[PDB]
Amino acid sequence: VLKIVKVYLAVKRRIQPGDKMAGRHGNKGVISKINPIEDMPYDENGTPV
Amino acid sequence: EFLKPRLVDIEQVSSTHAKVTLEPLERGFGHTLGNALRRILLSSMPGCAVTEVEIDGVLHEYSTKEGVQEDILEILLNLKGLAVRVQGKDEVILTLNKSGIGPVTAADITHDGDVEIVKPQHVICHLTDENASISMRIKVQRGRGYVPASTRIHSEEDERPIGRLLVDACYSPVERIAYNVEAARVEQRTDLDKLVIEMETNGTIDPEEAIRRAATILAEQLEAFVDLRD
Repeated sequence: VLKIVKVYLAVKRRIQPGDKMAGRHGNKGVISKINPIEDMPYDENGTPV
Repeated sequence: EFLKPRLVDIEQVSSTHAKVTLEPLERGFGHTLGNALRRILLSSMPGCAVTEVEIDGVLHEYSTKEGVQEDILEILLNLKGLAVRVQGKDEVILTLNKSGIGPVTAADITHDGDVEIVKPQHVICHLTDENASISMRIKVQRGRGYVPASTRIHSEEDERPIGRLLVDACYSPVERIAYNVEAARVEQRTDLDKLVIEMETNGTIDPEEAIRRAATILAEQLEAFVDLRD
């Protein structure tokens, strides 16, 4: 072999419905779907969850 | 019968916090109006946001630049939060040019007459090199909702220039909304309640204009049900 050219490609992978996202305790899950922020619940102060 | 709610004093808790009140609203209509307005505000408001950033020094998102404590990645991430309003032009190209050490902030951007920076003390980066120069050409345009910078790339099959960096544009002036319905006492009849909407927004939209635009969208949507074509 004469030369070796290595190319690095960067992909900005965003979370989306389906990715395996899990907590520390063994809590697991699959992202169900990205519902709009307004559809998410909110507390008395109005902060969405 | 019916009495229309009427806009009353719009106080400013801060430049970003505003409470708008509708006093003469009948029982049973408070939660309906509050929910509708909250959904419209978090869904359908127009807003100015950054899409393309053209930094002279770097060529792509993942390449660092000399004399900055922040990667170009955090440059884009902080420029995402740039609180800016435009009036006449739907698309503008702000120019940031600053040399010397110090924290390069939002106020350092060359502000035009059509562009107002409601957040001047917003830190963009930190130029730690005594003789380096940061030069950004920031494209800020009007839009709605949230457009990830992965849809316009398919519209032209990859950006022809290389120095332009695409940022997922969040055209959401408002980030927090709450509404409270309280038993109001007024000489008008005997059964009305007041609806108070507390709003945390980036300060790029007038609260009165925000409420008016939300009501306009609600009315335009209800137009179809008011008159059924079939």
